Amino acid sequence: SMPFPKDCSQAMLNGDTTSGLYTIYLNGDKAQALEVFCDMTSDGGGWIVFLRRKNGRENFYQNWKAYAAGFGDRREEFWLGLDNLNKITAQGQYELRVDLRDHGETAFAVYDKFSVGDAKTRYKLKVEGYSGTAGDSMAYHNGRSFSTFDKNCALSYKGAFWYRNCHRVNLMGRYGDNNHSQGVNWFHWKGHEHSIQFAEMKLRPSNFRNL
Repeated sequence: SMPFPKDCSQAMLNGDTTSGLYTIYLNGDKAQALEVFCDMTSDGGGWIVFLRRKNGRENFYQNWKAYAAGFGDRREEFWLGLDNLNKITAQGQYELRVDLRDHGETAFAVYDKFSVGDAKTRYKLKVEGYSGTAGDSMAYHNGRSFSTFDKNCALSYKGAFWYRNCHRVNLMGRYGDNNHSQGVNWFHWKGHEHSIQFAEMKLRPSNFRNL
């Protein structure tokens, strides 16, 4: 086992194959512990989950400081925090996976390269290298800074995202809201008038697949 694993791939390689809560250590530094939910089962496991939608119990219409820091219950609905995502994606080359489920149907999207910039970039999104079945709805958002109501698409739709004008992905939107563009949307799978019941975003090293 590795003593201060820096992501869920190094915690899974430590022999922990059950999904749940794990401690990771940013930059492998024992003074930078972060509790994360690891998905150890999807496509070989080793994923840090950073967004979960599943029941509408948590409020995702939150401000900049909340999106920077993280909020929620990591075993249920939560957002890991943009500062954490920047620090994790700075450790090496990471891939993004999105898992979606709605009324028994499932879809996914993977991006071979995924990073989140620092606060001076307003947590700029980078995604490249799509594969999947949900449709490449993140391409529209590539390169964009993050936006909240207090830093307007986030106000108009009462969510938060790397908005453009405004979105094809809205996974921090209003739970269960099928009004156009208001809900948990992945446009190229279910459009703008269907809020998705279950969604997770997660990341792991891109070289995991053959490490």
